[PDB]
Amino acid sequence: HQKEVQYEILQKTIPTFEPKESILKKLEDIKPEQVKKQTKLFRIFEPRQLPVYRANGEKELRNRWYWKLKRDTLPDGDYDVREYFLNLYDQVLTEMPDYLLLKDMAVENKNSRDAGKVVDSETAAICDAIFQDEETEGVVRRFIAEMRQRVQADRNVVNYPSILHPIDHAFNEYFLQHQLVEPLNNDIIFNYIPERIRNDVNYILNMDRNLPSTARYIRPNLLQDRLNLHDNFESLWDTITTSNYILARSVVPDLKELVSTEAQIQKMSQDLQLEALTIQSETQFLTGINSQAANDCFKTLIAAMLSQRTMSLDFVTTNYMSLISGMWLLTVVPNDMFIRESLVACQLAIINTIIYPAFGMQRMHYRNGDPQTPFQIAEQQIQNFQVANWLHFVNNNQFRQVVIDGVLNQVLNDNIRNGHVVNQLMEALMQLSRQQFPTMPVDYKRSIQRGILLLSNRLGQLVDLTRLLAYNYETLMACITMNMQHVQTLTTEKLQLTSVTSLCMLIGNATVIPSPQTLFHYYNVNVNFHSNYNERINDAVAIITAANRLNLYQKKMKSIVEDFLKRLQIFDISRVPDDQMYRLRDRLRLLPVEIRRLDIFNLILMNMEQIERASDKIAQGVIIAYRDMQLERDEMYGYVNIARNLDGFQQINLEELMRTGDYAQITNMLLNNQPVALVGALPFITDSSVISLVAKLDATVFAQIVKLRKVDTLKPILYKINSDSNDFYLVANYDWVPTSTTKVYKQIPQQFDFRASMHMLTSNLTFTVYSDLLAFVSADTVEPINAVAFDNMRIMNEL
Amino acid sequence: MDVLYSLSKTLKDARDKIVEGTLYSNVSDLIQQFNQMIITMNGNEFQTGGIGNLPIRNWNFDFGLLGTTLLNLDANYVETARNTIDYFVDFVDNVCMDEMVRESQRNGIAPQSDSLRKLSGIKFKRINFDNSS
Repeated sequence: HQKEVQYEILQKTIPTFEPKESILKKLEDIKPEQVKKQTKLFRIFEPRQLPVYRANGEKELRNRWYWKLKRDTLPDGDYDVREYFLNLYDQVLTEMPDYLLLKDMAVENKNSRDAGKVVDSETAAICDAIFQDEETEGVVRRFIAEMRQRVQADRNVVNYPSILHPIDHAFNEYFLQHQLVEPLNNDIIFNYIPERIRNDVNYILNMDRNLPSTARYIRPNLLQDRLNLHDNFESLWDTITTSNYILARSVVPDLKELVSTEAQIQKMSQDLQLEALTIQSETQFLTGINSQAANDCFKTLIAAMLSQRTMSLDFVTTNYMSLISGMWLLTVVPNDMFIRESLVACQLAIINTIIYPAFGMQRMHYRNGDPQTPFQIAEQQIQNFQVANWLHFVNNNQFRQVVIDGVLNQVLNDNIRNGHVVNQLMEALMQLSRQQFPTMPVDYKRSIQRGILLLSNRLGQLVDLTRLLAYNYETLMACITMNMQHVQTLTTEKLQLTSVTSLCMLIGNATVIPSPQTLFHYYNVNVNFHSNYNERINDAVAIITAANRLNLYQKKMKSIVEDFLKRLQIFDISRVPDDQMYRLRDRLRLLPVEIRRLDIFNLILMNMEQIERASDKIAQGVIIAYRDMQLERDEMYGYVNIARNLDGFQQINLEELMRTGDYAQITNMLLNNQPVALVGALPFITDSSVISLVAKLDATVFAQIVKLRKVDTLKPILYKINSDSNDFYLVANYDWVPTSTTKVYKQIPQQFDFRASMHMLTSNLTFTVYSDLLAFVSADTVEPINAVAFDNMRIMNEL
Repeated sequence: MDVLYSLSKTLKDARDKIVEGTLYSNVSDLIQQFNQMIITMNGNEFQTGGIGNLPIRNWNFDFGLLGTTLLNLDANYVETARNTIDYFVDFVDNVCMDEMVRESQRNGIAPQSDSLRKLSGIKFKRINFDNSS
């Protein structure tokens, strides 16, 4: 009960999904980055006809074209406007196309006299409206009627006329000029295959497909970890190695043609003579010896090495057959793949039950925390060359590090790869079978020596097994794309030494290597995970940097980090400790923004002011000038109390006033009628009544600021006086200058200009994007009887 | 030598470019290089100067990274950068002086001072960047 409680306390801090096996599905459902195609030109603005007024305020007989926001949804308050533009940034990033083919958006120009086409249908509508307009210049009309697309199929190029606002043109031009599709040919596919698989003669790779020159693909982003999750993220790294271990388990091949369990079990029982002993556990000695355990051991060892997930050793000390098998396990598997306590426990059991008793040595009084393992002490304390040399190998058989194709790999000593070191193990244990065991009761000594010989007499099978294990490890490691970082993980995979015994006593001579399709699937899942990891890092970094550069100081980067972890697909975010979440935020802040996202953000940041000032529902401020200022004469309003700028007034930032809560300066200025300019995104009332201006109602709207100590209900009056006002005759039939004491800081819409809006958009005529590159490869394998290792000899040679 | 030059060049860039009001895009690559330099030098002890009247100076590096989140640099950013830069400039000047006053008949091209010998280690090669002089 207690042990489960403490282990649950630990496991609640690890974001691994509790049914480990189900993680496989979550890893296999990660797809390549979704390819986005543009169906229409990106537009924030549209042309619109608006009424205009003469200087006297009379509505003219013609409308004028102006650029307006297609969706005018801007909020009030500067902070909320910046939030709006962060949301716009996210929208652009999510809808950003990976490639464009303008011909899909090419429609007919109704007024074309030369079979002309334009992109897109919105351009067609605008061009028709301009063509019909009576105020259009004859040269513009003739050009609309004559402007031509150019399709060059030989060059795979298209050019179309488009009408776009300059900001919309910038977005679409960036999309056209920075597409993610590269030319795809057989050389790129062939190089996509891992190099160590292209060089293994056990696999036959062919290219039986012709790619057209129009073939395209999107390169995966296989950048190595910029967050260094193997450093100081214990829970996250534990989850990463667990998920990798599950995947590697899925791809390790199943063993074939094992030794009959009945025969080997009877052989082991006859040799060990356990019934004739006095062991308190007679039945348990040979339990856990079967084909299922041997296959599980094979999978566990290869997958644990592939994922660099730490292993613990679970064994019964009295089971010396398990310890004899553990001798082989420590011979072939690097000692650093095990948790220190388990390695020390197994070595100390081997020393104090088998090896030191064999040589008559005093049992090792080992001390926990010793920089030397029990085997490192034994190597110095043992004089026999067979045992000392095998011990020396075990003491130094740690993973070697090597970078291949930019991927860090944990590789084995060559004596493991060719299986020669098993001979040394054999030598050592043959010596142990000849030893006297001075004080040992003879029946127990005979049993120990016969179990030693049970492992010893499988020398050929063990060499074959070591070579098979190493070859499978190397072939599967060729498919790894992220650096194999070695860290001692919080939790381990528990490996039974009885399963090691099953593998050692039951392996035959049937070679099993990964299937080419298994290798391609493993590599594809690794690539998809790596690419998704990089893309989610880039998305998180882009949003964090945008929020900071947009001065979104109430934004919680924790939600961003949680979304990033959730999109990585392998983390239960509820079990991520807070310190690691904050460390993740800190490391994400330090990374630079990816070029495409940063360019989109720069476009948005540079055009923010223009977009915000185009909105019809927010003004940029209000000047309270307690002097009488003449209403401006604007073509868009008639008479309007509009301020072009804020020159000549002290500015109170409304966002700062809202945040501080300190209304002393604003209250003092309003009480004393001190001229001021309140700056910030404000909703305004459009008042068309001359009587309202004569009543001076625009000066009546600020006192609620002092009453409530709020600024989120401030709605200044923007007068709009023209011939459409019901009381306009007062302006027309009397001698007086319409004035007000307040002005609204707002901008005037930009006029549509055909010359500044007409662009030629260029793209490719047509191509096909492909995603599954390895689907273009025909992949066969040799007969497993003929499979060879790195040394060109057969993986298994006992035949 | 390449590492000492890279330190000096990074510091000169930081002095010339980390200025109040400047767009962060003007400094982003430099900020990355500077943070790399800080990370590499953190936790390292150096001793310069025990020859002639050159005084013994001990150097310890425990500095925070510069921020990346601003749009334009402000006074706070510049002050933190300036304190770190001042310490690093003092260290580089002392290392250069320590190397300039030493000579060897056998391997006079190789580094002579202990600090430059330490900086020749692989754990500092990350500092290395544009060698344009």
